[PDB]
Amino acid sequence: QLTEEQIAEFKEAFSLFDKDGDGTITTKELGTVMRSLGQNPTEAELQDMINEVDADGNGTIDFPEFLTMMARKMKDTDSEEEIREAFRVFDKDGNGYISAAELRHVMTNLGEKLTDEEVDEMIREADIDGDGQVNYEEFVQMMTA
Amino acid sequence: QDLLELKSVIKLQAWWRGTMIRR
Ligand SMILES: [Ca+2]
Ligand SMILES: [Ca+2]
Ligand SMILES: [Ca+2]
Ligand SMILES: [Ca+2]
Repeated sequence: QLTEEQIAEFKEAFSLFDKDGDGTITTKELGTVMRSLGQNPTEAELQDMINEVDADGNGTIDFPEFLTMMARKMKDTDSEEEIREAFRVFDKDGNGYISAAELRHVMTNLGEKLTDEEVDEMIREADIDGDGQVNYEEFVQMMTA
Repeated sequence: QDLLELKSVIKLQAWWRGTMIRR
């Protein structure tokens, strides 16, 4: 079941998207996050993304809506191409391994300000074989329902 | 740590892909 700490984790994630902290994610903020990950969505695609999860139809995503759709999405596994694309966002040098520094780099680009300890903690949890890095196979497991 | 912050941004890719229209 959903725990308190998991809720706080999702709340942290919501704050990543909610740049101005006004309690809602707009198409503008979603576009901002996507571009910082190197993706180039259109205005129409951003509207459609939000429409899919905007339960009250008001044009923006609040925390309950964010929590609802994210918890649902975690119960699904995305296609290999979708996962492989996400992996390349992190594996910048393309060597097949996500290092702490590469994770630091993405999180920084997202505007988040993590400590070296916090990043290592993330790597450690995703790491399976214990080499201190995340390969594609481990990345796939992490994203697997 | 359940990596839900990291997992949330990764979920964006498939979320976006599902709405794409070719130019
Ligand atoms: Ca906002
Ligand atoms: Ca809404
Ligand atoms: Ca790498
Ligand atoms: Ca590993």
